[PDB]
Amino acid sequence: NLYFQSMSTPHINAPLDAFADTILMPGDPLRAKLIAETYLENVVQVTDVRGMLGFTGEFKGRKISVMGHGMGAPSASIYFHELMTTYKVKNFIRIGSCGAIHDDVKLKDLIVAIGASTDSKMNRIRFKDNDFAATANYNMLSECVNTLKTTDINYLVGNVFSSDLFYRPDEEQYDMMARYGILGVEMEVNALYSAAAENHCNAVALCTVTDHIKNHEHLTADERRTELHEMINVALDVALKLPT
Amino acid sequence: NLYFQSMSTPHINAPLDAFADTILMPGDPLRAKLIAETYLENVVQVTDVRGMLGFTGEFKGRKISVMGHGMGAPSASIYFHELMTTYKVKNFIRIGSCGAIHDDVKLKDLIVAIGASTDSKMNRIRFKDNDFAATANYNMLSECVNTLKTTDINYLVGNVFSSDLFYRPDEEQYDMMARYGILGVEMEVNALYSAAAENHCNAVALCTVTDHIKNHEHLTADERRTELHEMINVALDVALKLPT
Amino acid sequence: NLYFQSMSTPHINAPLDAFADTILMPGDPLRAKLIAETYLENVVQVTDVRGMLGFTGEFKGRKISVMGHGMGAPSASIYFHELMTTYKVKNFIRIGSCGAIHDDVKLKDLIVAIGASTDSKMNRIRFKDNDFAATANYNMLSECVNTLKTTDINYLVGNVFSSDLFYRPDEEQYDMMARYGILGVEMEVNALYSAAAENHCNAVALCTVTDHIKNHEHLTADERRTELHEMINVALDVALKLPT
Amino acid sequence: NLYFQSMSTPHINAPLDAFADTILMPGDPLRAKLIAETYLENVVQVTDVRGMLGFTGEFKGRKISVMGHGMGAPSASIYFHELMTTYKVKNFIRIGSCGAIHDDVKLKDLIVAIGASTDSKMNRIRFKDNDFAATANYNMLSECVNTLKTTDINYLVGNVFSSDLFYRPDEEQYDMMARYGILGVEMEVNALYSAAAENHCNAVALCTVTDHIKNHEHLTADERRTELHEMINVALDVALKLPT
Amino acid sequence: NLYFQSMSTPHINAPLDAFADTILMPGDPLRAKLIAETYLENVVQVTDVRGMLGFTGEFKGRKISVMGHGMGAPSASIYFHELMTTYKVKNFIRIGSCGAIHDDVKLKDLIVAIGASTDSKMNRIRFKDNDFAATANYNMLSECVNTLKTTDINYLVGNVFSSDLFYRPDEEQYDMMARYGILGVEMEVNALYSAAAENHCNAVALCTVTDHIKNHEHLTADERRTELHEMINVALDVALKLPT
Amino acid sequence: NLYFQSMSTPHINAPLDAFADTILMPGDPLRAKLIAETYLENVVQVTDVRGMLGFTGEFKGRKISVMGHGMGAPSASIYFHELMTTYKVKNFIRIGSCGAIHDDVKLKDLIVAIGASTDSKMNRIRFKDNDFAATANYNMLSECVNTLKTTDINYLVGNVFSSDLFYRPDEEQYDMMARYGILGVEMEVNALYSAAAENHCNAVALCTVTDHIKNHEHLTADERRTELHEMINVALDVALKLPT
Repeated sequence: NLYFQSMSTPHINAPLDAFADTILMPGDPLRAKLIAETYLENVVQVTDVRGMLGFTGEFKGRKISVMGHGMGAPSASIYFHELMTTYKVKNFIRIGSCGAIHDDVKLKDLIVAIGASTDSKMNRIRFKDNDFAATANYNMLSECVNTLKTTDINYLVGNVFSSDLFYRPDEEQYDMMARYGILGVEMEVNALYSAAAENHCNAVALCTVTDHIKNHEHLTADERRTELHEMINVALDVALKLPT
Repeated sequence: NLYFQSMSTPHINAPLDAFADTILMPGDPLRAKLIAETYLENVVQVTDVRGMLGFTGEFKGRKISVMGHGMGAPSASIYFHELMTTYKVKNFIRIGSCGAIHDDVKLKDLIVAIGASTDSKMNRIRFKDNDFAATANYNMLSECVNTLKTTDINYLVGNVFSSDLFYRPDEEQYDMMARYGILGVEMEVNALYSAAAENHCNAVALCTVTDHIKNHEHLTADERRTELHEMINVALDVALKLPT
Repeated sequence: NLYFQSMSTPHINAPLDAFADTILMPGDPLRAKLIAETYLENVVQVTDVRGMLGFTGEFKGRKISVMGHGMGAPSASIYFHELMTTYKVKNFIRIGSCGAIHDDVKLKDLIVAIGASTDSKMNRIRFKDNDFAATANYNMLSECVNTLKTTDINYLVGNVFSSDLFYRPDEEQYDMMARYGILGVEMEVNALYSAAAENHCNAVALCTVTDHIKNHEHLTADERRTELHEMINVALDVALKLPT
Repeated sequence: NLYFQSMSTPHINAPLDAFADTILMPGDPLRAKLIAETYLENVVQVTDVRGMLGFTGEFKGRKISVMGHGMGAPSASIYFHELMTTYKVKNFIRIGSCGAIHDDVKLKDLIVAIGASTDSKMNRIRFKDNDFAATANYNMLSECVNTLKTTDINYLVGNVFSSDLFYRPDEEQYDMMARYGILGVEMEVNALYSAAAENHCNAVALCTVTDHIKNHEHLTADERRTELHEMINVALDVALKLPT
Repeated sequence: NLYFQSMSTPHINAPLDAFADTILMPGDPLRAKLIAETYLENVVQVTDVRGMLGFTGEFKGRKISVMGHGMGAPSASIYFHELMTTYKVKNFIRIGSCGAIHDDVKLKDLIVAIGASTDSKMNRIRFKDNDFAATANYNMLSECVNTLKTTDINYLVGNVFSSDLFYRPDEEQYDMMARYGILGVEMEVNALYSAAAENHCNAVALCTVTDHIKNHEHLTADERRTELHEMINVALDVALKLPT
Repeated sequence: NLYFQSMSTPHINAPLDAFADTILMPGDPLRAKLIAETYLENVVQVTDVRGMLGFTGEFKGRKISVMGHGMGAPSASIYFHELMTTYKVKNFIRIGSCGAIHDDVKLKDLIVAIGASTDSKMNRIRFKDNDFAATANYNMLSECVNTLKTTDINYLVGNVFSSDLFYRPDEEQYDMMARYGILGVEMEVNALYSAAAENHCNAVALCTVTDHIKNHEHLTADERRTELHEMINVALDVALKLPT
């Protein structure tokens, strides 16, 4: 069975057995490396195509993977597709950052995304120009909240907006987003939840409020480190509670 | 203060104080009447404009309202808007029915809707042609699941599709919906969740699988009665657990 | 032939023979009841599912039906579909109300709708995203005008706008509608004319200007009663002139 | 007042007073010439920019104009705009041809267009992506039918589809058009009715069924001449009945 | 072979052999006539249906055709389709005019169109609602620039915007066009480049800046004559360099 | 001037002076590194945020940069925006790969992209839902062709399709693309050309045909190396010919 022994994907160079059932994914592959090296035991780097580093190790006796997805729906969707099909990964926790768009949401809040609005056309293309509701797996959402209830993290459970556009002419659309309940803006949650729906996989996303777009305030580099730690402690706790 | 003493809305003829903080809404105003008369104590019919009956009574010492919303997003949205603004209702439980579109979903399953896809243009109009994620309030979603865990009801927590179209030429779009995880098809959940987002209100929807569109099977009238009872016992239990 | 003897639809509980060839439909089922009880002889209530009351009686020796369609295109379309197929009703007169959007249109004007613009996606879905022209049956339109010429009613023959949205943030879109000739705004005319086109049925709509959105003026309750009477006298006169 | 004495438009080189209140417009400027020279007395050619010939003469003591509009909505709209503004023409009769798309419509039928569907984006651009109902002036529509009732012409009063596309890969969309009541396909009626709505002008369109797209049959050249004559006799009769 | 001996198209009445391999097309058929009569030897008028004049003659020993395409994408597309199929014309040079929308572009500049944006729906209809890039044939583009380098003409190589709308309410969209690099506005370049893509034909467009929409300035009639001459000298030079 | 001395962007950690006027960008940052280390002299790695490596060095006495842009329009657009604004880079050569969709295009062909179609919504969002023509800078396009004419590379100058979707259900849309002249499919050319239009920058893209989607054939790893070398020799030759 050489064809299968040597099987990989165009964007991942891991052998087929290399990933855990559960994966944590930030956008930044260097953050994936920092996470794996800091929190996991017996770590192996399993993929590095295009510098998109992925790792598998153990946490408290459970196999866990960590890998970058890159920026934006089209990049993220490629890795989600390949992981959910070829590599048979089941559970996905996006560990992200977002920008707040209203003073009621504060720097250092942790958003647990029930759903994700978007300005991508990808779902319209696949879904006959209907509005696709991109939502989290309930069990993973609930596990996140149950872990968070045991912490001092200020968290919010609601919707994000996943945009193709990092740069925009002005803040007018941001005010409209806030009017209709959007808690923060980022780029890959809608893609994760949509890919998970297609592939019968389970997904949730945590997004630290690292920047306040409306208030023009930003966490320091050190503050980002602190809040990353809070989010990873939560994510790993959730991973440990998922069935095997 | 006569103007306020006599205030009402064009589609609701209740005085301003007439509703509870929490309302159960089926599509059918006669079902609202059956529910109020069966389950509530000290019931008052508070509105009847256009035959769209609404009621307020008590259950286990808590004030509860029950009212019909009619069929389809544009009808339902009118009542949601008026209730969430003028009448200051906070919490909404849609108590609905849906059609299943895949053999994995069974007649008598109870769908707890995390989100709702749609084919309405209403959100595109209000949201600059972006994709609006219409999702449930987490706390109400979780309370539903926590109540359901104490029962023998077969329930599923996932997405519905809210269509403007009851009648369609064929089942092709239904197969696409199922491919991407849609559990059932109905008409008003997306509108409820979208109105709740606009108005900072809290909403969830329960939908009994009363019909299987793909399998061509249907609950009997008596079976519908049975499953209605299961859903109302759950909804009232959730209402009692909500803050006051 | 028991299956046919007992045939009905999910939203109408009338036997198959219960309706006339010609039906008058307001949105409000209680208005349908008022009309039937006031103007028709030998009246039978033939349907009451969801409180959506329908009636059949006689006027000047001709069988006439009257029934509510509910609010908005998706609700109205369901009843139109079921009436035009299962119950084989041929001729439809929507007897409605609308809001004016320019001072040239006056309270108490009666709009005879040649056509209906819309913001619904329903026609785009069925019509390959083309612009569907939703227009009246000429013979019924002409009969309306020929009856109206024998009265003192101030009437206008032109276009309405059928919206999914009763509530809007501001009057900007209303000014655009008026710029391009829209005479009034309501919710179900486009659906009626589109269903009639699909089903080879004949339709027209009369809409009393009961409210002036731009001028912020409204008919009194008594004035609404008066203008209803004028519209029903016209509609019944038209029904009597239609072929049998 | 030299600026006004010499005023014209970029696509019409007539002095400002040169047109009648009522204009007949075919697509083909050579047909406009044939019509003017055959039917009108005291004819003057008033414009010839780009070969788009226009004429003014008298019929039975009334001033009448005749001018080509060219092919397609963007060409036709330019001439309609300039005529309805600068030259203050009030009444417009498009005298056109169309292709039938169902065996129920016959070669030599004359379609009187109540409305016109389309695949142009022009109205969506001007009308906030709503569906604009492009319909005829009722009085002109009724005058057409009243004249036609005095003839042996087989006529139909209903909807046309105005397409940007003369050439299409196959007849699939044509079958959809017929399913929803479209009587014939042409290119400029929607533009005429939309321009007339914008400019408070009065318009109607007559379209001879000269070709049957579905049946693959075509009028001979001589037959086209015959049916042109029938349509012009009707159009001129209608023009004479319009107020001055 | 009488059927082929007598073959023509509904909008062109030329025999099948009547056109050259290379055609120059302005919008205005009278300009086509002026060009043919001024520059070509041994000229024959080969078509005149609807006044849309076309000609074939010789320039410096090469056969060249010249013909009008009319105004707007739907008119132009018909002639392009018929020429590129039935009449087997290979090379197309649109010789047009455009309006400038920014002070950096000057009256008398000659725009060589690499590409053409648009507001037509025609490509969306044919191309599954994707964005079709309508671009020039490289070899013809390069030949244009190589000829222009030998002149004193101020030329620019970039993008035009082909609109269905000659008349617009204001200049807001024009400022957006300029923000994103559009050099001038006209109506038929996108259609030419799209038809050429469909039919494996080779196309380029030259557009004289005859009007400055933003600056409100216009070439005189005599100046238009001068710049026409410059453009035709360039176009004919390019035609002579194309393979046979 | 410390604020400017220390200025950088959220996705690039280079000092402001670190880039050349001209940059070569593949998707893969490891390919950028291979290119810089193989072809450039005096190389400095100037940025490495998120592993998105960029470099500046010299080739034949000219400063040249090389940097990865990541996968897909939203990722690529971020780097293009930051380079074209903050870092004042003027000239951009995308050095990419694409998949062919028709047997007429061969493995190892080098496509020089005049334009790029797309299925992204990004341009529709910024451009009022018009069709934006995303095209190359003519001078850079011509320099590419003039260099290629001096080689044995089989090259084609035409259009690519830039998709958000790497994975699709079937090849139906690919056949439509080929019908209308698309030479290959990739993900970032449209974004590059659109960003360059916004920012008055100059761009071109070369895409090696490394895979044939329709024929199901693929270059070997060694063959990819060979064709990369051919493309870089061309790109550097073009960079040397650009003004300073």
